[PDB]
Amino acid sequence: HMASLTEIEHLVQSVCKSYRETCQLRLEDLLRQRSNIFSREEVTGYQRKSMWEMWERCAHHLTEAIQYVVEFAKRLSGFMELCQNDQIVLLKAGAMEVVLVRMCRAYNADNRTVFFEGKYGGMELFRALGCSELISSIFDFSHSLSALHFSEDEIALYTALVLINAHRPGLQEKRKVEQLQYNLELAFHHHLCKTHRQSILAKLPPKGKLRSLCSQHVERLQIFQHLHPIVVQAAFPPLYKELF
Ligand SMILES: CN(C)C(=O)c1ccc2c(c1)c(Oc1c(Cl)cccc1C(F)(F)F)nn2-c1ccc(C(=O)O)cc1
Repeated sequence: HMASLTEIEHLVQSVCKSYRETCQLRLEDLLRQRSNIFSREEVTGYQRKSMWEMWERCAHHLTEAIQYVVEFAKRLSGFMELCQNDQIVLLKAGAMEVVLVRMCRAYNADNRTVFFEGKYGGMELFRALGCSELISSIFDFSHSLSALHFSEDEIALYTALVLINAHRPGLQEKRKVEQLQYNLELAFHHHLCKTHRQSILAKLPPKGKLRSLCSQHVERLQIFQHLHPIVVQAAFPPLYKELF
């Protein structure tokens, strides 16, 4: 009739562990390297690469980032304990939204640059892709998320919830997911209360804004994959087979 703290704390620690063990670079690396910016002629060299050459670097970086999120989902309590159809559903709808959220770590809102291939640069680095609106939309959204000053525990718990969402169309075991969700919600709210950050709940990006930016992103990557497929060693082949 009253909440159990030890279980909640165990869940928080476990999510935050899985998150740490499934990030490309640690937040410390990205933050120190902030002063390491692309020179004007390094910029130039990227701008003079062909559309398809930039696409394959970007697509590879993006696919690897989806793989890391797949890994994160497999390590979450109960996810592996859940039917294959449901796992695919959660990941098909969710993994790229998590990737887009993770980006805020690599983004510096001070000079509006991101870390790409060892150094920081603005959106002009990607000019050969001819994806101006989309890239600026991505930058805008990272800039929005930056103004929240997430900790890594916050990103961990929040991206866990972006993924574990019982409203995704086509789930079978819906009640199991609701339960994993509610537990994640108690874990997140607990942690935020501990750190005096509860007031960020109401400031999180509206759900519709994450969805739209993801739809736009994915629509674009699909056209590019049709026009110039990159070749991928699938880590979750039944998920992969549903999109490629
Ligand atoms: C559709 N959507 C809303 C998602 O959240 C979602 C989920 C998984 C995605 C992708 C997107 C996705 O996007 C890509 C990437 Cl990263 C690179 C080239 C093409 C695409 C895609 F065509 F949009 F699917 N790969 N991709 C992916 C990458 C690798 C594996 C694998 O190794 O098993 C599986 C899926």
